[PDB]
Amino acid sequence: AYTNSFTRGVYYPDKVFRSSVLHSTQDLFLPFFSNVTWFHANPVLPFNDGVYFASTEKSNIIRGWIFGTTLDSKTQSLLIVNNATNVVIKVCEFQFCNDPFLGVMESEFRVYSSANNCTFEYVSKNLREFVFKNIDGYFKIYSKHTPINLVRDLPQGFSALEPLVDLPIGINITRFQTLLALHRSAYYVGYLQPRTFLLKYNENGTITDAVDCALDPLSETKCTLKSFTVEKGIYQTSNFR
Amino acid sequence: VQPTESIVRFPNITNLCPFGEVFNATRFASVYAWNRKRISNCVADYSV
Amino acid sequence: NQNAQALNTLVKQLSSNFGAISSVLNDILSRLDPPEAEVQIDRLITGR
Amino acid sequence: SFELLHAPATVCGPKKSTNLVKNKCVNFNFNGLTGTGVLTESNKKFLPFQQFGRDIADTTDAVRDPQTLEILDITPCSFGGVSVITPGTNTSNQVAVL
Amino acid sequence: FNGLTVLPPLLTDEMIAQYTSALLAGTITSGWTFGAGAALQIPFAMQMA
Ligand SMILES: *[C@@H]1O[C@H](CO)[C@@H](O)[C@H](O)[C@H]1NC(C)=O
Ligand SMILES: *[C@@H]1O[C@H](CO)[C@@H](O)[C@H](O)[C@H]1NC(C)=O
Ligand SMILES: *[C@@H]1O[C@H](CO)[C@@H](O)[C@H](O)[C@H]1NC(C)=O
Repeated sequence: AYTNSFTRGVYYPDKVFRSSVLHSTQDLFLPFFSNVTWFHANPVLPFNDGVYFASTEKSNIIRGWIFGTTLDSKTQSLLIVNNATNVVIKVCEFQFCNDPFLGVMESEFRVYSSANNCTFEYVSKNLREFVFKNIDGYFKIYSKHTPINLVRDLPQGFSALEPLVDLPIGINITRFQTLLALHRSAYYVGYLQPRTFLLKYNENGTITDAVDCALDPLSETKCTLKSFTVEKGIYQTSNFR
Repeated sequence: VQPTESIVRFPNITNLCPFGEVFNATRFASVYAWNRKRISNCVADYSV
Repeated sequence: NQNAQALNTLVKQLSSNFGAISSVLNDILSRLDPPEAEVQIDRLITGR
Repeated sequence: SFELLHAPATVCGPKKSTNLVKNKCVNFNFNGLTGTGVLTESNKKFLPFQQFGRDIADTTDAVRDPQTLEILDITPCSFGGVSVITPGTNTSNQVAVL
Repeated sequence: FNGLTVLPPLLTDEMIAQYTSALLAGTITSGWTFGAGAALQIPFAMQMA
């Protein structure tokens, strides 16, 4: 089905610290009060410039992501998994099957069968959320974890996402998939676009609130004044062309 | 006042591009069939 | 408020390239020799 | 056999660091950012993904050295005008400087 | 900042406060007489009259 991304999908745009300035940024963000999907636990989805991703369960049934362009051999791809604690990242060719997953019977196999000329390796209720952005040869990943009590419902709250890793490849990515863990015998997807936001920092370089300028006239009024409070009066904001 | 001098500081030195397994290998190959081991993200010390 | 806003605008006007390659006197100098960096320096001077 | 690919550069040599100096006027450079000023310890808190600070008016004021992972703050070195106080050459030639 | 300097005012705030206090004392005690020369004392009730 569908649900509405209320005020989620905000990440730190850079490594810069600010004490109390309300900083306005022009970058890729998920629009406020946007339309997102209601997947249950799954098919393949496109990977336009940016994507959102949120998961929420008490049982670890969701594990890792699969990225690439054709999701077959002959095309470079990105793979992330976590068996129990060893996070594995691979950026190289693979041959994924029609039903890749890992059961927890209690067997755990059947994701892919291929390994050749591989260019990188690495070994390392609750709400989980990730933002994936691939630009100019780099791959950005942001994360945040917030304990909740809702079973499988998207909550009402604001939380910034901190950068996690970054890796240089210089490839083009168009589609991606996901793994699961059900048996052997619950996630969200959002789409990013160029927008304009102003952020709030409280003496510790932590993003506590944000306002999307293009949402409604009040928001662009706040953006013009560069303040979260507006006094009585009339203000000029833009033009009707 | 004028600055006394210029100082530069950079992070520690990471994985060292293990040339030691290419210049001190136990057995090289014949010229008609030569290895093509390639390096990747790491710090290379050409001074040594 | 007006004095502070005017001074802040004057400060913010420094971070503008004015159609040049950059808005810093160093990076323009450090990557281009005087013969063609002089044009960029002139544009920055005119804007400021 | 080196090469230059459209992909970002990944492999290259070690940058030669030098000893940091505090409470003097020097020309700092940490991972690309460069300028002058006085280096001093700052009672601030950063986040493990946060390199340097920028205050109001978009100025670099705090930087964390990438050797000790501690925050330092930078302030411009002393600048100011010089004024001359004189009683007039018709009276005396003594001069006070402010 | 980068070349910006804020000069301090010549008359510090307590000095201006002292001017204001002197003006108030003169107005209360001598009425308008001190504005034309030497201050001439007069009871406040008669000045209001
Ligand atoms: C999201 O879009 C679908 C069709 O694309 C629509 O049926 C649904 O009502 C939309 N959700 C919201 C919250 O507008
Ligand atoms: C922000 O920092 C102050 C001290 O600098 C601290 O008291 C406060 O708890 C911090 N806020 C957080 C961590 O949300
Ligand atoms: C200025 O100079 C003239 C002639 O030298 C002299 O008569 C006069 O007293 C001087 N006045 C002052 C204030 O120095």
